[PDB]
Parts: sequence; C-alpha cells; structure tokens
Amino acid sequence: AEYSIKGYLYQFLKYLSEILAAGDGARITIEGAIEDIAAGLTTAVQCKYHEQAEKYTLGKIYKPILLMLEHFSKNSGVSYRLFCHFPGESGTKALTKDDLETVLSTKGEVLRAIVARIDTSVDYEAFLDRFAIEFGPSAEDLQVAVLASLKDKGFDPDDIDAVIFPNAIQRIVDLATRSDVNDRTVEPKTFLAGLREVRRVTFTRWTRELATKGRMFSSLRKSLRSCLAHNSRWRVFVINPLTIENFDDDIVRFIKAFVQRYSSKYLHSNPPLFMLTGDYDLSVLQKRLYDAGLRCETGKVGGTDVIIKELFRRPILIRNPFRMEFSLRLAKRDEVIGGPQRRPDELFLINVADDEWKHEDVNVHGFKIERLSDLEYILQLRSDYA
Amino acid sequence: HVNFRFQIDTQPIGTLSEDGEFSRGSHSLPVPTEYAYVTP
Repeated sequence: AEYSIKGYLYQFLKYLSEILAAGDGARITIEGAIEDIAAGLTTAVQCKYHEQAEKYTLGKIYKPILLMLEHFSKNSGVSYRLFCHFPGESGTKALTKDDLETVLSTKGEVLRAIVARIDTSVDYEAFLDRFAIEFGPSAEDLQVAVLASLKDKGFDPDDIDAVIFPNAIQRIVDLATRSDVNDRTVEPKTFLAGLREVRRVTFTRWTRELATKGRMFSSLRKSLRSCLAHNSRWRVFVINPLTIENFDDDIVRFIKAFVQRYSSKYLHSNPPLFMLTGDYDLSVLQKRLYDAGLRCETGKVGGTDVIIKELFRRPILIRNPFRMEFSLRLAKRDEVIGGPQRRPDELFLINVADDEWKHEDVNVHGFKIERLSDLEYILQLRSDYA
Repeated sequence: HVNFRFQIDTQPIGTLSEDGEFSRGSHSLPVPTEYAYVTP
C-alpha cells in the first residue's frame, strides 16, 4: 500500500531513545511490525505519521484511521498505534465512542469511498480499546536528542555519526523482521559493549531515509582517498550476491568502470582480484565481459582446479600501442585454497562477516551495501548519489 | 624531421583535484608514460 516509512523509523527511534535512556536491568524485544508468518499468537504493531500544522485541527487527521480500519477488517484475531505532531498539544488521549461515531461520519468522496469499501461489520468498542491517536514532537528533534545521548555515552565523537548511529538503528530493526529460534529481548549493557567494537559502515533502505546521511558519504569518501590514489597496489574485493538487488545486470557496469579507471594505463602493474561466494556461474559473466572488450584470468589450466601461482603473476605490458594481457582476475572463494606470498594492501568486503586472510598489517573495510550503485560514489566513479 | 618527433615544452603551476580543490605549488613531479590532456 502507501507504506509511510517515516512513521516506522520514528517508532523504532522511540524504541532506541528509551533504550539509551534506560537503566540497568531493562529487557525488551521489538514489537513486530506488520510490514515485515506473524510470529506470536497476537503480538503485532503498526504506525504512521503526520506533523504539519500551525495549530490542532481535527479535520485532516481522518484518513489514517480509515485505512487502518480497513486493515483491521482484512485481518484480526495485534495492537495498533499512531504518531503525529501539532504545536502545543501533546500527550496520549483515549478517544470516546461518540468520537468514533463522528469518525464514522465522512464528508469527503475518498473517505466515504473507503467506508463503502470497509466491511460493514465493526467493533468500534474493540477499536477504542485497541486503537489510539497520540501526538508528539517532530523527528529531527528526537534525532538531535539521540545525538546528545550518544555523546553522553562517551564514544569517540568523530566516529559517532558514521558507524555507531547508522548501525544502531539497523541492529534495532534486525529484530523487527527475522525468523529464528533464539533469545528475543535485548539487554542494554551487552548491547552497548558489543556495538562499541564493530566498525562496518551500513547503508540500506532504512538508513537511507535517516535524517543525517550526508555526512556519512563524505566522511567515508575522504577516508579512502589515499587508498585509491596510488597507482601500483594490490586490491582484493569479496562479495556475496544472495541479498543484493539486481546483481546480474549491474555488476558488469561496476566492473567496467573500475577496470576502466584503475587498470587502463601502463604504470598500473598489479591488476585486482574479484571474488564471489555462493553458487554463481562464472561462465556467463566471463562471456559478457569479453563481449565488452576486457579479458580475464580465470586462473585455470584445463578446467579442473585453481593454481595459486598463475593467478597472482604479473602481466606482460607494451607501450606503443598499449596492450595488456589480463586486466582483471576472477575466482570463487571456496575453490581458492591457500594464501598469497605478498599480503594485500587493501581488502574490501561487501556483505560478509569474516575471512581467513584478515591480519594486523592488512587493512580491512567492511560495508553492507544493499544496492551496488551507492558504492560507486564511495569509490569516485560518479558525482551524484541517486 | 630526419619520422617527425614533435615537441612541446611546459612549465608547472599547480594542482587540481576532482572534487575541485586547487592547491598551489609543484607538490608532485609527474612520472613518465603519463598522458597529457587539453584544458576546457
């Protein structure tokens, strides 16, 4: 349907504000939102938002209640909620049965149309007991207050906005939508002690709507500048394609842009290595990349197994005119058994937790991109971001 | 002549990045086999 997300992110941020302000001993788990099996006999929640007004007006607020009555009609037998802002008025009030009847009253074509669509049968008393209309402040205020809270928590201020904050809300939402058998509630103390040790930028639909996103891109871009300025280096990408969007048709563009900026000259004398995990078939990708103009080093000899030697060798290069035998390197991870003689200089990971090659000298960079077009701004290949 | 072998001498001023920053000074000495380009 309409799926007004901003109300949902506000609701989750309310969870989070209470969690941060919470004292020792508190134990809660997320009330699952409908927009996720419906785990639990009856444990559900839902919310929407509207905050534009110079003073309270009972006139406009109707539509949410009508569409939510319809939703109740489609399924029931499972709590509900609502948030909205008008100047001055605040707090939570229980609507009266006479007020609910008035809500039954409609003076608009769309409202009366939804009413006609709404099932005749209703339990207005169960609605009053089960539905509510709360009023609160705008969101940005909550966000800035959360910023001060995180400051009070005593974390490195320079890094609060890039890693801690965007990853917090994500952890909180991980519980909203999931299917597994494990402890549900989340204690605060272990929560903070754990999040304090995780460094992995996180982008997604949720964080994208997060108010303060601009600084994140800029920080992560100014960080990788020196890492992507030198000419001769060794770089190692690793990817999981199960959870990314529209992989099969957008991986190629990324590969081409990369290989066409960083491995098209003479002094570029250590082409990269791309690795994919899962069950993907390299044949089709190799074929298309040939059709584009590039050549690859599968690493194989006779199509049985990979040799760790030939994959890592140096290529032949001639100046006038320019030719280069192999420009990129491909191999699946499970098949590659061994290690490199020279330990890489940069090891990027996309949607993965741990790898054997990690080390102290080797620099790691852990991301959680949901789409691939965002990283393109992080690695200086397009000026704008969608 | 003897092929042709043109030549174009040049003097340095400063540096320009992608984002747009201009920095004055011969901060970098360019390595050979590096391409040249014309200026809009």
